[PDB]
Amino acid sequence: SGIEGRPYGIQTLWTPPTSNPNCTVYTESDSLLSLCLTKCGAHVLGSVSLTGVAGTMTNMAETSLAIEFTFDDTGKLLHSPLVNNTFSYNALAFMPNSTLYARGGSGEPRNNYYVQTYLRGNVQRPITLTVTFNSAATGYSLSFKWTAVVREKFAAPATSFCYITEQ
Amino acid sequence: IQTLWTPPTSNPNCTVYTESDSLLSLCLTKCGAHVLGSVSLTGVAGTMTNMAETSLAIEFTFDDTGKLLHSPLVNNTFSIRQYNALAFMPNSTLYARGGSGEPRNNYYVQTYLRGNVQRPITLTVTFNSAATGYSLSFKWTAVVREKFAAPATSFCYITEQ
Amino acid sequence: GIQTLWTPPTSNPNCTVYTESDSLLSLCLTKCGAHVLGSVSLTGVAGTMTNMAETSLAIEFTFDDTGKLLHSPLVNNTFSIRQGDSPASNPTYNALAFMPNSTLYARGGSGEPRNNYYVQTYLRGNVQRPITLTVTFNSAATGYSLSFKWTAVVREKFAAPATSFCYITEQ
Ligand SMILES: CO[C@]1(C(=O)O)C[C@H](O)[C@@H](NC(C)=O)[C@H]([C@H](O)[C@H](O)CO)O1
Ligand SMILES: CO[C@]1(C(=O)O)C[C@H](O)[C@@H](NC(C)=O)[C@H]([C@H](O)[C@H](O)CO)O1
Ligand SMILES: N[C@@H](CCC(=O)O)C(=O)O
Repeated sequence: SGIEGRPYGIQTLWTPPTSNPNCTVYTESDSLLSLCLTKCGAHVLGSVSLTGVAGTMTNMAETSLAIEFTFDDTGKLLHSPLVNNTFSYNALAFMPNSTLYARGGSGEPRNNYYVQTYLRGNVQRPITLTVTFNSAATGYSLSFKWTAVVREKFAAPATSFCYITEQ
Repeated sequence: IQTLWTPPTSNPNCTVYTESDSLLSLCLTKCGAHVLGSVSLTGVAGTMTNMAETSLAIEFTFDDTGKLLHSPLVNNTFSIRQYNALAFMPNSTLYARGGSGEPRNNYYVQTYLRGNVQRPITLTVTFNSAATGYSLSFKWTAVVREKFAAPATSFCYITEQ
Repeated sequence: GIQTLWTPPTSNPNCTVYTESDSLLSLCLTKCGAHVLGSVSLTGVAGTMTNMAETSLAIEFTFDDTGKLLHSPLVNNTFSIRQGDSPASNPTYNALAFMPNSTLYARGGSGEPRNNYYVQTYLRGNVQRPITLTVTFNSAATGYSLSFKWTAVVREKFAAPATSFCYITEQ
């Protein structure tokens, strides 16, 4: 399964650790994504990183890259960039709170969490990760947008973020 | 009890300059000896939408039992989500009282004013600046004659108990 | 009940970077599901830590393949479970539940971007002196490790403010 849930009853939702690409940004299996969401009271503590492995991911054409995990209003996964687009518990306990992070609110500052990091861990390549909560007009979502450098390989190091949950 | 928060809301709940001029989110969740905290602050009325100063500070102060004494919230809404208060207070050995100036009492966050990439700002979260009891202080950079809004951010500190 | 590995909060130097007890380190790791939430800060107290000779400073905690601590910069290696989190004498715990995942953060992988977590902060909290903390997972070729490297300013005191980071665990 692409996203899997693990007990403390479910306390972790993650992409299982892998040594191989598990994600499709531009072409199939072109990248290795880690995404892990763990519940701590009203918070989800999230970690994310994304390593380019093949194709355009190793020779970027654009100055940013975005992916999104979208869920319906019950918290069921609808879509993700994962090669294994599947899921295998109260899902709303992991969804971003829709009162605080209003649906369709990507333009609202409080729906966005900004992280400074460095492309490929190179300090001469500062980039910014924007994590957005509930950009989707219905249901729930988590969006990740990183800046990038054209004609260079993409890799975003380990990062983390936190949001308040729906339940 | 794992969470202390101001409950999620979409209407103003906070008073920085005038009553109910802003929407504050502050949530503290306990994970062992840590509190994981999140905060954001959105201006909605008055000077918060047309700033007069280039920084904005708010503070939550608590007594030596962990009871809230003062905050900028319009109503007494900082509460247990629907208990030992000291398990949520910043550790007073590591973060000495009256320690606003001590580096280890301060936690820095980089963000962007109104999420605008031309407006990088710093948030300084300070533990136990108060001379007695406990405190959490937040100070953000701002730009005069512009609206203030600080995006979602987070921080982490070690607890007293 | 055991959720925390730490060096205890103290007001006295507890750490040796260049000379014995020259610094005050805080390091605390708390488990939340498949994550560790970590906090760290480092304050120079004496000697070269108050008058730096180099432009970066690094310390490392190494562990064996069971998660047992092998080396650290702490005087007497005072890094263990938080007292009072269990009523049992000599409480047991799964140390691998605190170790950085070795599939995601491969051993000897310090050159791999996903093994590194970058934090911006300010030297001595002076906002004119931005510095970068690099936390590296499993740099060591064997066992597990957490490495911390801060940039520094020569001929000045070193102190890094409160910071935090997060990684996925082995178990
Ligand atoms: C003397 O100038 C400074 C410094 O060292 O650069 C300015 C800096 O903003 C300040 N840090 C904070 C968090 O206030 C620091 C501490 O007060 C001092 O290091 C404590 O000993 O003093
Ligand atoms: C070629 O130089 C660089 C790069 O890519 O810019 C420098 C950068 O500091 C380094 N990152 C780290 C964490 O060391 C990176 C990786 O080692 C390499 O990309 C992995 O394949 O190599
Ligand atoms: N120096 C502080 C107290 C000790 C500290 O902050 O470390 C004060 O003058 O209140």
